[PDB]
Amino acid sequence: NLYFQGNQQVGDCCIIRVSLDVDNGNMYKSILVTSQDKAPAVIRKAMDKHNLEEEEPEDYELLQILSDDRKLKIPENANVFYAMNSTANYDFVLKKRTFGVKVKH
Amino acid sequence: NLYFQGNQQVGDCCIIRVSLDVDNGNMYKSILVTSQDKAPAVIRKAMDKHNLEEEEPEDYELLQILSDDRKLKIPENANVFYAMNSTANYDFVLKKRTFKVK
Repeated sequence: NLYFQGNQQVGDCCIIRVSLDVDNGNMYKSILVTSQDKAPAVIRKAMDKHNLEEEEPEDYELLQILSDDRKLKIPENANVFYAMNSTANYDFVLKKRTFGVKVKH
Repeated sequence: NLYFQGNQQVGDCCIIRVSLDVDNGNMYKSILVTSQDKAPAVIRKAMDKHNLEEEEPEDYELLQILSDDRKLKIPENANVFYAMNSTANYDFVLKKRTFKVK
């Protein structure tokens, strides 16, 4: 079996696939998303599976892969189970943000 | 001596310091900027010194560090010697660029 983690005793949930660009490609790990889960709880689970223990969830974002050219950003503190496109591919990318500095463009 | 590279035979230049976030910190390397160098040529020199040979200059950008909370983005194909703030610190950061997100 695959091992998963969740902070819910009972109810609806889904298994998604979370990608990370590593070793000149993309490694996908399966992640449990409970109906109550917001983006940071899902990011921590994905980081644990991708062995990013010394890193922080605040430095990453979750984007649902709609197609090869389209991505859907999951807001920083949105409920994943409802913000995601439930009829589209349950494939996501864990992306490091490019961030308290004023940048003159 | 420090070693540098440049595609100019004669004329004015400046030595800038280019930072890369690596090994829980920021390593700075000194980079030669000739009066004729545009951002891609400077980025390639910074990448060589920071050992990013397997990476591409199109994936990075230069930002001049004006202060701890102020930065000046050098446009992708701007002449660095002229786009930079000439009176500010010649300290820069080599940063991975941010890229159809709905």
